Amino acid sequence: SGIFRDVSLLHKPTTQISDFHVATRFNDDFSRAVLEAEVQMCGELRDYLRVTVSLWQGETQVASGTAPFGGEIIDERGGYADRVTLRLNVENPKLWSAEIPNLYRAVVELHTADGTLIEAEACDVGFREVRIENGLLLLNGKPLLIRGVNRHEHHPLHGQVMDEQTMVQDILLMKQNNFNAVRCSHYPNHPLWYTLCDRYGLYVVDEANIETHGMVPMNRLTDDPRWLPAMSERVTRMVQRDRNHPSVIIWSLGNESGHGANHDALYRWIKSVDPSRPVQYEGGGADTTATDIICPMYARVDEDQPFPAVPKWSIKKWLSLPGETRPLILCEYAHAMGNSLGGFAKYWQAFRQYPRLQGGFVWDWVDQSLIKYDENGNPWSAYGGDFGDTPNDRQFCMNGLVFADRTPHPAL
Amino acid sequence: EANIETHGMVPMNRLTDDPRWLPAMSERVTRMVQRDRNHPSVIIWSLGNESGHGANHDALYRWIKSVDPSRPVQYEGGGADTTATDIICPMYARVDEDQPFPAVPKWSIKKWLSLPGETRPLILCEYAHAMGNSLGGFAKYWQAFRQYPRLQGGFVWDWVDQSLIKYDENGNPWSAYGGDFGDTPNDRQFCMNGLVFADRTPHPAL
Ligand code: NA
Ligand code: NA
Ligand code: NA
Ligand code: NA
Repeated sequence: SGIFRDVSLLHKPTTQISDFHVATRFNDDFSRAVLEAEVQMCGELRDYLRVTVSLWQGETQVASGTAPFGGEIIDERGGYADRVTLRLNVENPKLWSAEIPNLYRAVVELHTADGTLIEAEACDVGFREVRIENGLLLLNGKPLLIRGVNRHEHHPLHGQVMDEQTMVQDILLMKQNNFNAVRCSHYPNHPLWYTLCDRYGLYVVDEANIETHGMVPMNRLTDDPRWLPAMSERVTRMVQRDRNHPSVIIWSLGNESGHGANHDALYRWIKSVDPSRPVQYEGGGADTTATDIICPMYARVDEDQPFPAVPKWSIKKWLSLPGETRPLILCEYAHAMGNSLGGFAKYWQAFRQYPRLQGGFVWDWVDQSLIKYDENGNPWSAYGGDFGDTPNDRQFCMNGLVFADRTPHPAL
Repeated sequence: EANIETHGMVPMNRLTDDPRWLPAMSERVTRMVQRDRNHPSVIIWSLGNESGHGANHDALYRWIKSVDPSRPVQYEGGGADTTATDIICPMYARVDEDQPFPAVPKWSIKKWLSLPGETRPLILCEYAHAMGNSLGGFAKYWQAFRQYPRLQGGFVWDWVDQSLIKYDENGNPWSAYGGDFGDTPNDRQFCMNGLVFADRTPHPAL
């Protein structure tokens, strides 16, 4: 517990930019793109107010647009007077991907008709299209093979305080070991993480901070309408914060909370607000109506695990169950506890053989061990129960491919 | 099965893609359906064997579906998963190993079930070629059949050896195969693929 992330003061003018969304559309062969910029303002509307959106590729301006406020007619009552939608045409855009993370810079200016700048905001823009077609997850028209890993925010000395240097070290190691994707383990991450993933080229699964593993029967809260407001806040605020990051390709509704009607509601909400990213969720059997991707946890390659209500089929069998057409991406597989990762080659043979097996995220990146000191002051790595902590789960906090100080294990 | 097989054509569908041969093929299909449609034991119609894939096959598939909608229609021709079959019916597709031939690949049956857009059941029209001392790996097929709901089994090739009886100078009979009658270019012992001998004595593989 504590104030474990940054604290800051922000000063804005009374007439201000309150929100802006960016969206990219493409033609069939990705030769033509249209940058969609919707800007919302707060304060008093004046006729002299204008909004300018300019797209910069490194140092040269490639597109720009200016408009007064006032959107298109929405319904019988009219349109949004405090919103403006800018459309920019880009010829032969450079596409963003983990292999080649081409980025543009978008600058949004709120200014007067005479040319006086009031306030500016900016974001990095990546041109990429994620969609599921005919049972395959496609990025820029090509089917992805996910070489992913689950990553907690953990530092052996500072606990759950994250800093830029540790994040950069993690990204470098992951890329050097042929990972191209990361799953934010069961909560939204530090804001700089998505910027770094944009710049260095990693695909990101962004997860809402919802996990009710300890309930019996695990959906007691997520099937209760009285808890719908809190869950909705946790989902909608994450989507509002992170929707402009090109590295975020998939939304996740949480982790290990069963399956409740609240999950279906929030899945539909995300699909309505942000249709440019697929939504996944593992809870309640990994193939429910609240997921676009079959995302089992620790499903085996060839052996079935028939649990009563939530069976873990083998992934090959899972693909061909009657009526099933979705792609399969394991959200957790190859538990890396200690001396582990036996049978990894079988998973990757399966991934390469089957088109609809599009990979998975290993559990997990880094051990969650903490540093203690002996009577001589020599540090040593501690796990559950070493602090006298109330009922604990001993060494199950260390499942990483690297040590807490980022030294590789042999399984890496 | 209708009495249509053009295995020896190059390409295999040279006749079945030709409208001039449509009347003959149509006779062979429609007369069989007219003769046998009342038998309860007949559960599936088949359009023939090893004739490629031609438009004539699509036409006759639709004709059968119109006249007798109470039985599914299958056909292995070119690919085993074309538009002229209700059932994926490959020939000698293996359990776990793919066989990537250029135009008509033989995927492993498990992989075949999950190819994008594929929803049909899979029943092998021929598998476990029982030539001589054979049927190794049969248990793998049956493990697969029991594990996967959409793998609904198959037909072994085949029941009885096609050997003929000849007699020596002493008059003692002996079993003969392909080239033993002086016949024009032959395929030797490939006529004997049965689980039982020609006189219906079981082989060990049975
Ligand atoms: Na694959
Ligand atoms: Na653990
Ligand atoms: Na079966
Ligand atoms: Na034969």
